[PDB]
Amino acid sequence: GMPTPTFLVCPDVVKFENVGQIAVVNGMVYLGGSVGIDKSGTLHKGLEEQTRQTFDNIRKCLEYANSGLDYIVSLNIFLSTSLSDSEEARFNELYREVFCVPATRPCRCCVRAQLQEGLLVEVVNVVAAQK
Amino acid sequence: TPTFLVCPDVVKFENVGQIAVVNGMVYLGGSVGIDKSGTLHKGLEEQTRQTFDNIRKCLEYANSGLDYIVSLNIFLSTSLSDSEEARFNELYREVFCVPATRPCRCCVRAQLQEGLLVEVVNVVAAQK
Amino acid sequence: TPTFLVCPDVVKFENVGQIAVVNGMVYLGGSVGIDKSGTLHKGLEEQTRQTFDNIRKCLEYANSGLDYIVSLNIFLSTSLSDSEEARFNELYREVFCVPATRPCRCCVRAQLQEGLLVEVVNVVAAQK
Repeated sequence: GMPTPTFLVCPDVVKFENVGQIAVVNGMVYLGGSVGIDKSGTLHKGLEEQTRQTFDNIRKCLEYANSGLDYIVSLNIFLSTSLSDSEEARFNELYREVFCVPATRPCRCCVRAQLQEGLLVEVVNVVAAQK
Repeated sequence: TPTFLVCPDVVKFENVGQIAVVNGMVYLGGSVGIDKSGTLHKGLEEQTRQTFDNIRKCLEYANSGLDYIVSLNIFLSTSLSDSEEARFNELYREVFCVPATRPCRCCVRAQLQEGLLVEVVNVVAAQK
Repeated sequence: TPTFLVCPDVVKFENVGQIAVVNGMVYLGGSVGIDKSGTLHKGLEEQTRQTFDNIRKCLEYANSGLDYIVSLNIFLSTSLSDSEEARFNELYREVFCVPATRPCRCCVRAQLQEGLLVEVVNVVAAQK
């Protein structure tokens, strides 16, 4: 028999009806899309606060799933098509505060897309190893 | 070297590997609302149902299934209205009807190839 | 923690892990038509060829190769015409010239960073 994937919900991170928050399979963790919404369901104001909240959500989910930010292998970034050059640059400044070791930064891509209402940034396809 | 499969009952695109099996995991190429004969169905409803039928058949051909999907990505056409996006999600919940085991997902708008209203990509699933 | 590698013959971007190896699988950061010196090539063909050359070099550096790719995603610039997208796919079939082993693929238009006509992301490959 083969092992089942397991689906988890970190109680300190917002959970969306249509979206698996965390999946674990064969020592690997996958996350559903993460956005700058706190546990109370409040979307934070501006690129910076949405970015900080997004990576806080990711950190909490990964640690809940026996992983962590330093175990992320790959992730994708969707920035809103509405963002200015300064907002995109600020995102990357904040990104480097989350992943502070240049040598071990995870695989990344980043493109502009039309996100759901109010969203300035979304981080998707987070793949991480378990501890 | 990775094993590539083609389910005979699902459309196969020239440039696109349909199914890959690697170390008990199944990966799929992009899926759209085109049936076995190569006919693109009209409208979001029919395209959505056909897309997930394609995914289901591909996964079952590799002894996986919808219930063993860990993650997927959705691209909806930029042309879709809010009500169309809402309708997509209603249909999505009819495919994944067990709330607790819904796969990781993300959903954004994109400029898709001609005629396409929805595309589901990066489907990753475990073998049963 | 997972092993991150840098192939010294391929450009590395400040914010971007170039190569990650985990449990006999290789993941790549986004690849674009920029050479080792950091020069973005002019035109779709040269950017396309450079992008897949970068991918080839990274995979071979990580005990893998183009023939071990399981899945990848393509983002083409929204500025590209239909004829240019067709040209990209011709070039794609030159690189992946064995039809049966072409990796899982999806391809959509997106607004890429300055100057970029094509970007290949989410490359996942098995190790030898």
